Amino acid sequence: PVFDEPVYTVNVLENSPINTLVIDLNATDPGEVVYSFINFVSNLTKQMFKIDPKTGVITVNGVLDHEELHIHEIDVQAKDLGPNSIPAHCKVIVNVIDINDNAPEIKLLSENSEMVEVSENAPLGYVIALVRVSDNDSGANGKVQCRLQGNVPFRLNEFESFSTLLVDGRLDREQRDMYNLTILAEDSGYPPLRSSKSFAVKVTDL
Ligand SMILES: [Ca+2]
Ligand SMILES: [Ca+2]
Ligand SMILES: [Ca+2]
Ligand SMILES: [Ca+2]
Repeated sequence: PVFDEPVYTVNVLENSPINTLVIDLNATDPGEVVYSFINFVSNLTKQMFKIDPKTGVITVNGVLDHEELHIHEIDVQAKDLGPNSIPAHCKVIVNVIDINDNAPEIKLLSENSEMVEVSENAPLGYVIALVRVSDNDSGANGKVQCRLQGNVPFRLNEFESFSTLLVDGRLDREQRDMYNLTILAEDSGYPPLRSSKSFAVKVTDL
């Protein structure tokens, strides 16, 4: 036998259903030849794909997760039931294509994820905390954007790779003691997924 091509590359959606076709291989024609995997660069690759020993059809066999692994290399052979008979080999590269299956995570940089205080004497601009928003997806699906909600005497400041929670108002512990702030976040995949974190700011005099 001889595979039509030496190397094949196929795209497959992440989260593809079990039994999704990946590729139908061919190393003969008009059969007694036996298609099999002989190697699996990652050992994870072994649960993700099955192949029909008779037709050489590879199908999805477990849950394909882009965030777990992007790209699979499989080595396939074809061998006739034969007393003496050499195998044909090919490589099958499976690109697992990322979809937006991950909402944005919103992280506060403080020593606690709500316990977060300030002094009313802090001026216009005092960075009280740092927020980091992440998304495990790639590309647009993973580009995130966020925004403080309600209106309140703070504001977020937009940097590449992080945001800073400032004061934007005269504070005094007497007029307003606690606050409840909400951060809303949205990624740029389709459909856009979105996430939000509500967290407390307690004010002090010192
Ligand atoms: Ca075939
Ligand atoms: Ca995933
Ligand atoms: Ca994804
Ligand atoms: Ca996402």
